[PDB]
Amino acid sequence: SCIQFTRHASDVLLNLNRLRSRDILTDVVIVVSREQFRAHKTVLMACSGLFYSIFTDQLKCNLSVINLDPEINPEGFCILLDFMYTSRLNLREGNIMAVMATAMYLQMEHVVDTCRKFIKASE
Amino acid sequence: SCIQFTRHASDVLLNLNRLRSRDILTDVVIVVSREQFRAHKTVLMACSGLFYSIFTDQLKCNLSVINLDPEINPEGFCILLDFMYTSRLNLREGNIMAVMATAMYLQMEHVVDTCRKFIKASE
Amino acid sequence: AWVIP
Amino acid sequence: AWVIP
Ligand SMILES: Cn1c(=O)n(C)c2cc(Nc3cc(SCc4ccccc4)ncn3)ccc21
Ligand SMILES: Cn1c(=O)n(C)c2cc(Nc3cc(SCc4ccccc4)ncn3)ccc21
Repeated sequence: SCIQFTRHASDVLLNLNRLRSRDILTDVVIVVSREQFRAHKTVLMACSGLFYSIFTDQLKCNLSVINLDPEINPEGFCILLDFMYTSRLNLREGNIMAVMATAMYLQMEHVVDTCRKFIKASE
Repeated sequence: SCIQFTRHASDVLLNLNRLRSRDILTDVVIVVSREQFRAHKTVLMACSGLFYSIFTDQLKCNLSVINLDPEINPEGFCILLDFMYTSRLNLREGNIMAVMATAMYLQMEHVVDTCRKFIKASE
Repeated sequence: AWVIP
Repeated sequence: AWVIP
């Protein structure tokens, strides 16, 4: 018998992104070569199969710093982190290969899917 | 130049609710008289002006237990916590006054608004 | 907003 | 789903 507020999920996500912008309650630093990204573990887990596996591990759930594979592109990671917090993916000709490789590593299936479709359209 | 995944915000919220159901990364217990509710501080802050004020406070942000006012109804709080994590509000004739009073206390303006409209329709 | 889901 | 926002 529930009623539903249509905009609630997007309002929550917008407020989580505002917390991230203000560095409020951020609890992990993701390191991607020379770059560092502060984030909330729960948002990362909710968006990525890799982070879900990492933060449900009984030892890794306690870490405040996670180092990604050195082959991961920081700009690709930055674009995906923004997508996690906003539903918007800044996909461009100059970044699509790095975004797709990063989404494959992070296990973000819907992003891998749109990248594959955009690449197929150019060939 | 971004593209947007329509279902992303609702998928994130669904995954945050799955973490709550499995007690994964929950970092606060909200006590409402004799009842206890485990939750994620960031989701509570994103949904409630009261929790935003509490967890942005330099002392209270560190607390693992928050006690609400003894006048707050636990069922009303439970209904609102479910709404935070799902966008669905289980509003019924038998709970509407408690839900509205709890939403006023938690500073959840859209919920207070729908409660006021449902009460006005019955008079 | 509010709707019947 | 993907759209132009
Ligand atoms: C593969 N994959 C993605 O493409 N994304 C966006 C993912 C997001 C998640 N995050 C979840 C899933 C679940 S229960 C579902 C589940 C759990 C483990 C494995 C597979 C499926 N609870 C909370 N957070 C997990 C995997 C994802
Ligand atoms: C009054 N009120 C509500 O009805 N809800 C659903 C609220 C949710 C929030 N959570 C926010 C807001 C912001 S910035 C906006 C802001 C901040 C403080 C005061 C007022 C407004 N960043 C992250 N989480 C705050 C107040 C809320």
